[PDB]
Amino acid sequence: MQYNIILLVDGSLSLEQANQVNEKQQQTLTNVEGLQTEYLGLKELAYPIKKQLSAHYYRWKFSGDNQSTKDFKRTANINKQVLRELIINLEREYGYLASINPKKQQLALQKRAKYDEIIARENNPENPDVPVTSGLASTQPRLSRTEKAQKPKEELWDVVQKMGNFD
Amino acid sequence: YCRFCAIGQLRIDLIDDLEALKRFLSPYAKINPRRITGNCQMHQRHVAKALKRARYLALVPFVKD
Amino acid sequence: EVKNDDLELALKKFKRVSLEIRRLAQRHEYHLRKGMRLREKRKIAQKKRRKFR
Amino acid sequence: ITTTKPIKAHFDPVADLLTKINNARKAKLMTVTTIASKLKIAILEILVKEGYLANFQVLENKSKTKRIVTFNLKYTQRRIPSINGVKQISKPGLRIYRPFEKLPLVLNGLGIAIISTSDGVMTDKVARLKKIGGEILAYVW
Amino acid sequence: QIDKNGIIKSAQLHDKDVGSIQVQVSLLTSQIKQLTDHLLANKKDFISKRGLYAKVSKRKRLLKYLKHNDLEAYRNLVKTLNL
Amino acid sequence: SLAKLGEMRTHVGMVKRYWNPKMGFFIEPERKHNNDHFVLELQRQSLQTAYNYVKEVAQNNGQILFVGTKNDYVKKLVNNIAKRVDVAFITQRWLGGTLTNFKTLSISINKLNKLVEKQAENAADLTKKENLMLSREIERLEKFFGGVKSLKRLPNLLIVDDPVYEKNAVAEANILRIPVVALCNTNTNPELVDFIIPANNHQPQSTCLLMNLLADAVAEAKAMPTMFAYKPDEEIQIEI
RNA sequence: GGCGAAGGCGAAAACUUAGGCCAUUACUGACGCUUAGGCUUGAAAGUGUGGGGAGCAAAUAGGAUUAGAUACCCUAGUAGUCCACACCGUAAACGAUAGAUACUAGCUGUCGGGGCGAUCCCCUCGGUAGUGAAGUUAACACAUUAAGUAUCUCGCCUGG
Repeated sequence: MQYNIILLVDGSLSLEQANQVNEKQQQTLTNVEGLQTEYLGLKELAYPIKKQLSAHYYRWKFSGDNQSTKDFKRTANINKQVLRELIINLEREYGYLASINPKKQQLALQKRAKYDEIIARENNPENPDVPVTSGLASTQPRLSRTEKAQKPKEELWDVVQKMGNFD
Repeated sequence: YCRFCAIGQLRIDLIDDLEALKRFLSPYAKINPRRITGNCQMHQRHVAKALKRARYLALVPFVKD
Repeated sequence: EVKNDDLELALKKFKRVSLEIRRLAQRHEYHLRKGMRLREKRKIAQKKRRKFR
Repeated sequence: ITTTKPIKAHFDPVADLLTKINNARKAKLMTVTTIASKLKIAILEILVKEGYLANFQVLENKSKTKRIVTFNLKYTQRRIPSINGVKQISKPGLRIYRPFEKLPLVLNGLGIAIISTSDGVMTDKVARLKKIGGEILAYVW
Repeated sequence: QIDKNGIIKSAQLHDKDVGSIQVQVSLLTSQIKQLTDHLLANKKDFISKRGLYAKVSKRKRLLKYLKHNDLEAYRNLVKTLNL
Repeated sequence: SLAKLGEMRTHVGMVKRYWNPKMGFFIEPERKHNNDHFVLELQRQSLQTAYNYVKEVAQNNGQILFVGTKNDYVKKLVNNIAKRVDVAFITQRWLGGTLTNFKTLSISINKLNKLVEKQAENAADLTKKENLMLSREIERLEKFFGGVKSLKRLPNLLIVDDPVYEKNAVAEANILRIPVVALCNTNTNPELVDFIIPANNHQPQSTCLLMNLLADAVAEAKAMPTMFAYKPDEEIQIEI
């Protein structure tokens, strides 16, 4: 199925040769292909592994047989041209949706209001707004109604009343 | 706290969101609990798994520098 | 910590950094029951919670 | 007029009705609803005619094939319930059968007993007049 | 999710069914075969074992009730295929 | 009229987000300000019926005591009632072992009388520390039980401005079966007393007109001023 | 805080699988409860086999208080350990509480979704600590997150 792969190439090396060897490593996927030729540019490893003070970052997004990415996890991680093969799919805690996209107006609103950049408004980033209307769209309702009204007798004033005039 | 809970996506993944990671991660390369990060509970596990991957990914060190 | 050159500021943070390192090393420098091994952290969190809500 | 969370099919209507009545007596509830049951309709009607029961109404949803029945457990306007307690003689696992010769009074004769004898439900006292026995379902007062 | 839309829509017991006895038991047996293959491939999976026992016994009591409940609405899947 | 809506503008209101549904027939749902608000017409009718009942029973001229200090303004109002229309009162309330048994309070009033009579002679002639001690005993009298000076019996009606603030005044009175009038605010049943009043006094603008209308509903019996029964007189003031 | 048949679940990643939760105005026509019998796993310690043993480690060897220090103190130190096959079957496996059905005030909050709605506040349903009235009780105290009320079955106890 859908597969995004974050690549960790070995040590410090040229960008293009690493791109080519990462393509060769993606070839280890039997049919998980349709890659878009792109990369994340240069990003160094924040800590030396034992002599690797830096590396290069590449992203490969494509789709294919889900069973046939385990062999990639073997080959990329074993062969000394990829160190980490990070895979994205549903087994990792998922939340994606192809129809929840119409919520990026909230994205613009939060980018505006993650920190209030105007002197007039300096509200905390964790304070309410309250245009509230309380939409539900999920109730599990049943429309029970009365059709036969027998024995007219109801209980509405069920609060006690006692102890009349006392001397 | 995370922008993801403020937009609506119900999941995150390591798309090099390191900036917000630095808000959740102390300069000591250790993951602060849910209190500091500010996620509710779901984006909390999302950023937890992302930080653990970054540890594996060498995006963030375990402790070694 | 990793850096310390301030006269009076960084030492107080270094104190809690050392406390955190001790708490993190007091679960794998010596083998024990995982019960108390996690109970120490849970009790520390609980004590830090109720003192300041 | 359902209370909330419409009642599903219990192991037996009388047990669910008993739970509803005990909860109404305990947690200050007045009108309670139960699953559709002809015997429930009959017992509610006879309790109404007995004077210990308030209004009872059959209820239908968007459709008419399914049904339920609600009723106000008779409360006076001074927070007192007309029904103070119930007991079941016949049980789903043991339907005790008591012929006409086995119809005594209700704990002094003050209470009311109910039998499912031949068709519908009859009070043990009036069942003794028609020399009718049967399986006694409940004692109430 | 092995099968969710295959057997309950391609097979109609009555005029129309979205969930019934025999469509459910057919899907249940399809998942039974899938899970048996899975546990043969990986022998240390016991949650599947308990789920399979629950599924097959629920199918058995489904058929038992449908014996009297309907005249004949069960003679399409009362058997097992694992030999 | 009585219990008029000119008296109910912010009378309703209570603690934020803490309430039990034992209050069933008088409290309305609240989630806007979390301060539990209440319906008003039912309060008007109930308070008018209560006024009729209290005037009918006060035509017999029964003893009544003022015990409520939910807020400072309640104390000020009960002081006003005591200085205008009173027959007996207590400063704060019964402290326990004093209501269901008035022996401890009959001896209290007798000892107050005898202490005044005895201290009329103490003129700083034996020990100045001791006369300060006697003045301090008087001070403790006003604090704990300075109100019990003219009540020679058990009152037929006992005002309770809050069931959670009048623990002794409710419990000991309920040990016996004297009529008791109480409020019910946020976390109790409205059926713990004879006549039902779901009114409240925690709100700054409530207890003023509440206490005035309660006082002028009985003050007419003793041929004493009555200025909040059907008059347009009303107050809009904060608690003080 | 959630997912959890129990036992539990956290360096990650993924194949697969399972359980869900919310909502479906829906279908077989209630097609399900417990469990004789049968099936399954089972924390952990340890065992034969083959391999490994990095590390500590009983038993303890030696040593320190000691009236004794055999328990508690320190070092040396192997069985043990560890990987898989086969055997493990118990735990203070508990919720000191086997379940399933149906029903029953609330609240501070919060979690998963349906969510209007920067996030929100705010809820709908299930869950997650407490709460206190009915109810419950030998008391502990529980209470709609019952030790509450009724329906059906397996396990047990009749003083030590």
